[PDB]
Amino acid sequence: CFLVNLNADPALNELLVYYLKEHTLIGSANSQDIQLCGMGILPEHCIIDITSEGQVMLTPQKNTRTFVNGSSVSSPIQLHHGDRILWGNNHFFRLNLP
Amino acid sequence: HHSSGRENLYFQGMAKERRRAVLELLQRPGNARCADCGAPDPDWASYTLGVFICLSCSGIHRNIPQVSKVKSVRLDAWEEAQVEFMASHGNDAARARFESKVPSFYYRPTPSDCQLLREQWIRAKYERQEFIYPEKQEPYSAGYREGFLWKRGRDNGQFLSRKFVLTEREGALKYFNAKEPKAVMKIEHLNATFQPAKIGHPHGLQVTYLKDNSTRNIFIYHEDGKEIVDWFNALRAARFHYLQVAFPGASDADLVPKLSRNYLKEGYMEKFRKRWFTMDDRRLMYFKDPLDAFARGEVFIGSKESGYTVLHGFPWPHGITIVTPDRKFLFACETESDQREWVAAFQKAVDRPMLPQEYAVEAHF
Ligand SMILES: [Zn+2]
Repeated sequence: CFLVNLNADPALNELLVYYLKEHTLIGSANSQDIQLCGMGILPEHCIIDITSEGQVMLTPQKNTRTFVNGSSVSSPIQLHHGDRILWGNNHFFRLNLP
Repeated sequence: HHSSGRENLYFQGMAKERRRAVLELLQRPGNARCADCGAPDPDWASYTLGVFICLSCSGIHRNIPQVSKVKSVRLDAWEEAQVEFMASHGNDAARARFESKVPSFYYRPTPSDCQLLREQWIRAKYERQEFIYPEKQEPYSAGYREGFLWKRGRDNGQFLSRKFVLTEREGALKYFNAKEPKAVMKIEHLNATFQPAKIGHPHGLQVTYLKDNSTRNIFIYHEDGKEIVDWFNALRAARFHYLQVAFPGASDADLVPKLSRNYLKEGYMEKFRKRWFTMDDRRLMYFKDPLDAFARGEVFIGSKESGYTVLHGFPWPHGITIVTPDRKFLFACETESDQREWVAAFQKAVDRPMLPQEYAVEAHF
């Protein structure tokens, strides 16, 4: 279970894959388990969780620009393999599940 | 009234005489539909703008509180001055004020269009006032626009920043990844359509160039919403102006509907292989991924007259078979809701008389 950065250039020294923990913290704060810096990304921006039942669930923090397959989300939402995620201005990621 | 003695309580009662007033206003000429998306039976209002709108649009108006403040016509208490404003305004008033100067090529959203289109329509009119003040339209009215747009790679599926240039002079959209441009797309062959869901991005625009009976799909987006929509409408300006000169004698009214085509239906079906399907007017394209650059295959859907029929069942649950003069194409849908639709979108083609160019397209397939 990993996220690809859809804006990373393979021909450049750009980090292309971020791996997810079972309870993954995403944001700008050093604490976050995936640290992203950019326009409109809070110290604590998101939370992705891998369930014991096997499913992937995204939980946006309040007052955050967050889209999943192009639509905004302000409550929790289940992710599927291949779904596309946008956070803030241009933190644009795809999801792959095993 | 009040009650006698020390406590002396004020009672209001069930009157609701003021939100009754506004309700009666919904029967005035021009207020039958959403001021912004045209959806019937609006039941919300912006009282600072004095327009009558649907639930969905009213949501978008709440984001613009410096311009619009909303109340339910039925579930909200209304101050007296607020009813007065509605009474002395309404949707016809707002058309004359805020839609005063709307270029005939500028795209007007329908209720089913994506959120970006509907929000940027409301903001254009009311916040920016793009159609009171012509100066504000320069981005899509100069006939030349250039800027960077995140574009999807052909096969790698990444989205990388690339300079684009729409130029009406040459009559083409072109991009550079540079000296000469990486590609040059003749405006005669451009279509543009918003596809946020497919593209995975709220600002996702699908641009198609049709060279040699093949239709390349380009998938692009802009970090800012206004800019992608300006791009969208610039493209429409480009097509329009191109078409006026390509076809004078044709009216603007006859040319606007051609500017850009939105698909009647897309979604998966079985062909058994699962493929993605796009019904663009007459060419049923199909794909491995929806973000494929080129159709895996196409299928021409002609007319009842040219020996084309669509049929239910097969000789997945619900089937639709497209009987052509050469061969038959069996398709399986998941749901009946879809089968219903997919078939309805095909029948539109079977019914209509073919044009000469459509014979030329058929002659290929
Ligand atoms: Zn509306």
